[PDB]
Amino acid sequence: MKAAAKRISDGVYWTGVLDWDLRNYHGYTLQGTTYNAYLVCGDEGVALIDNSYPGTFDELMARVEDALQQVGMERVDYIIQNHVEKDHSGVLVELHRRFPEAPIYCTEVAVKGLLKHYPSLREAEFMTVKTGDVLDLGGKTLTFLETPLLHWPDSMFTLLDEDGILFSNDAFGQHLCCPQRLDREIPEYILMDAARKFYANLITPLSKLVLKKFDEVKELGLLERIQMIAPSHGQIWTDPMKIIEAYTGWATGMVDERVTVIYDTMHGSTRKMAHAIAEGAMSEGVDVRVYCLHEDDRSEIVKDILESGAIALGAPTIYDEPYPSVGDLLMYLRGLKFNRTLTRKALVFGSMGGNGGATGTMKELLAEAGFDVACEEEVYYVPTGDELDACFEAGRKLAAEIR
Amino acid sequence: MKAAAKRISDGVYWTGVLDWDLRNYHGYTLQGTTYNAYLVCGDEGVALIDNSYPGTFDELMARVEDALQQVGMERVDYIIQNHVEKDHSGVLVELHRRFPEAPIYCTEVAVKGLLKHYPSLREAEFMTVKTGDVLDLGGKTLTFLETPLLHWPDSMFTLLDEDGILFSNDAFGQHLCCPQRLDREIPEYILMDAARKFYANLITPLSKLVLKKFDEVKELGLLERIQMIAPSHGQIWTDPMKIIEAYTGWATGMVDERVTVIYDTMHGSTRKMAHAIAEGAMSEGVDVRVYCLHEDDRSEIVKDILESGAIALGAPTIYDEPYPSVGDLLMYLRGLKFNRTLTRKALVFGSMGGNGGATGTMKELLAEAGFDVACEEEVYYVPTGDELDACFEAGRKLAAEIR
Ligand SMILES: Cc1cc2nc3c(=O)[nH]c(=O)nc-3n(C[C@H](O)[C@H](O)[C@H](O)COP(=O)(O)O)c2cc1C
Ligand SMILES: Cc1cc2nc3c(=O)[nH]c(=O)nc-3n(C[C@H](O)[C@H](O)[C@H](O)COP(=O)(O)O)c2cc1C
Ligand SMILES: [Cl-]
Ligand SMILES: [Cl-]
Ligand SMILES: [Cl-]
Ligand SMILES: [Fe+3]
Ligand SMILES: [Fe+3]
Ligand SMILES: [Fe+3]
Ligand SMILES: [Fe+3]
Ligand SMILES: [Fe+3]
Ligand SMILES: [Fe+3]
Repeated sequence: MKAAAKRISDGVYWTGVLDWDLRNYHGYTLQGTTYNAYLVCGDEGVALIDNSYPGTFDELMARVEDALQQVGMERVDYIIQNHVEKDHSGVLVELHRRFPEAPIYCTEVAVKGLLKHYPSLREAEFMTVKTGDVLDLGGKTLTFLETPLLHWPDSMFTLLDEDGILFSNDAFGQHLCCPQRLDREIPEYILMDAARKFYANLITPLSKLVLKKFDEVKELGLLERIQMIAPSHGQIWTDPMKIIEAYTGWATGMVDERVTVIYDTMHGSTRKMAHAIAEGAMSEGVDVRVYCLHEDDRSEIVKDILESGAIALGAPTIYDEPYPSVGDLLMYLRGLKFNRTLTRKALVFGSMGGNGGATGTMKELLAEAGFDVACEEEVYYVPTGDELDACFEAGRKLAAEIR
Repeated sequence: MKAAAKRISDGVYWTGVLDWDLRNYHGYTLQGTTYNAYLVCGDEGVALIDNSYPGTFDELMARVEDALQQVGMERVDYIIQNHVEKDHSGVLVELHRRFPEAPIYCTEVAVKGLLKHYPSLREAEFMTVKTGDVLDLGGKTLTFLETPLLHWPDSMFTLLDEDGILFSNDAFGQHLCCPQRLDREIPEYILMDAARKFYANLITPLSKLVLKKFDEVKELGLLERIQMIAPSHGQIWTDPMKIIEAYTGWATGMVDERVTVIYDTMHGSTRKMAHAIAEGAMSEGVDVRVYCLHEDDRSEIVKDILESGAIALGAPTIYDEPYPSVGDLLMYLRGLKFNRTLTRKALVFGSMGGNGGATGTMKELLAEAGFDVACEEEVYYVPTGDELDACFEAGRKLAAEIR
């Protein structure tokens, strides 16, 4: 197969897979992604860091072969698995068959997870690693750093300290599929919006552990030595402090003045309320976003929630419950635990035809999910002018609190 | 507009609207529907029972006009509103303009409902009716029967005594849009499946009240005189006992032997578990359906739950929660209160990568929604043959139970 590797540093090559076609997975929408794998070539040893999704072996191997031919070397001597997730371990079996002599370097928890995914690796050679362990490739050394982060219990960072490259698994990732391999070769808006979305959807509940990981990195004296961050998806950071600083802001609740308004409706009354609420919020000079659960994906909604000090959630009542689509977002938000960054304000609202129940339900669930539920607007059927004014004031007040 | 009314009985015409294009509304999918309005003409007066969605006046008016010509009458004398829902009252304002001298006949609760939707009607002449009130058309009497059923407070039935026709609002409706008007003119499978779907999604939580309403219809001695049921959507029942008996079955929890399996998945492990459970259930000779939340609507899923004594629900864990799509289904089920017809058995299942939590949550929420959660199959990553055998066995045991 003809597929080229990309030299990223001396004896270090990107040898990953471009997934142009993926649009939706893990609960998340995207316009394609990459599975970044890296070939590190020392004086005496060659290490491959991570691999790719099942069925992508030929492409990954073509790039590994090209890299090797570029440096004048021939085998992979070590296979490194910073995580067990199938889009980074999906061709491990094929890799093991191709390089039978290569030990697999990973954490002890990764061994379990890898063997449960791929039982035929019962026969393979593993080298479990712990924080501070080293693999010497001759003139280059890889140091391992466990990053269990509660819910990524197999994960680790690999540090190449002579190039100052951190291979960070999914941390600092973004779902982007570009011909350009580097952060600086694409528009900054695109780069940061994808990085933002990845944080909101994947790192939010881990925010405390991420901050703790940063302090440990700083304590081992590895941070003054980051020249580059090579994540498992998307662009390589040649400006690692840009993404570290953004992450620090996201983990600590640094937001601009923004209110995200989210609703569903059947007959339009909750929609009118949502517009009046957004109108009020706008009058206070804050940024406003409006999403409709009928149309909009949860992963885009939470990207904006990350950057918002306040939200408004509205749905009509359907047999004592909110419209069922809010059950999807509320469950997601209960997993994301935004209170770990900042306990954002929440206004709940909706139309109803008799006994209601949706707004108190949403209050219950928003509070459990770590929002500070500020108040409510509940309307019988179609709102009147006065009721719409009341909606405008609710949004104005909500915007005023987060200024 | 050219559009013909369909003669149904002597001096009784269907004058509704054909909505070919509707696909999704009220949380519900369909392949089109109708808004059935009915013109009833005595020797002296003419009543119009219900109307149609906003913007559909021309079609309704044209059919009304055609009907008045066929009977040789000049105007609608009485406007009957069985319910306020905009599907059925959306051209009331234009009807009031067309027939200024016509009172509006509805329940007292319906007056508030109609005023909140249509403030201009604050001028209109209202004639509130309660159970057992009569309207005489001259050789044709309409008898009114309130049908609040807790959550349809504005609703009523209108009975035409001499012909034995029950105008049953949304009760006994189906979302079908055919050129044929009567139940016996279309395939029985289609008719009953649509009726089933309509009951499952719109009536389930009202089941005990439905049975109380049936008792009252019998107690007023009106059920013996029912020759025909004319609902607000779909086909007219020339065989009214057919749908009455099916409703009684659906309300009392009458089911054939059936398990509905429902799941979502990211990497396919929960799917392997869902298929094993399906195979285990099939080994016991019971019917099985398998739905995937990524693809299938909540309204098709609950249709089959209605007909099932047991369900299985499965999903992977993401940050301590079930995959978010189950939050939508679970919240819907919470509205529907299936335990009001029958407490069905449930099996929760799922694959996880660490601490899990999805099966715990799903067990909790299903119990809230009134299912008897009898078994829990949780697997770490990809299931072994033995773990797949245990899912098969759990499927088998669930099936055995409901025999
Ligand atoms: C399927 C169905 C069930 C409903 N159930 C309830 C209910 O249990 N309680 C209630 O107060 N309103 C109920 N409603 C009435 C709606 O909440 C009401 O029409 C509301 O004004 C809709 O707001 P929207 O314009 O944003 O869709 C129900 C409506 C439908 C279609
Ligand atoms: C975004 C993400 C978050 C996850 N969080 C958890 C978690 O919190 N706890 C856990 O046990 N597994 C977690 N998992 C791992 C999956 O639950 C595990 O891979 C499982 O086997 C998926 O099953 P499936 O093949 O049906 O998709 C997570 C996976 C992803 C992609
Ligand atoms: Cl999805
Ligand atoms: Cl070789
Ligand atoms: Cl929907
Ligand atoms: Fe994956
Ligand atoms: Fe990844
Ligand atoms: Fe209720
Ligand atoms: Fe409606
Ligand atoms: Fe209706
Ligand atoms: Fe957790």
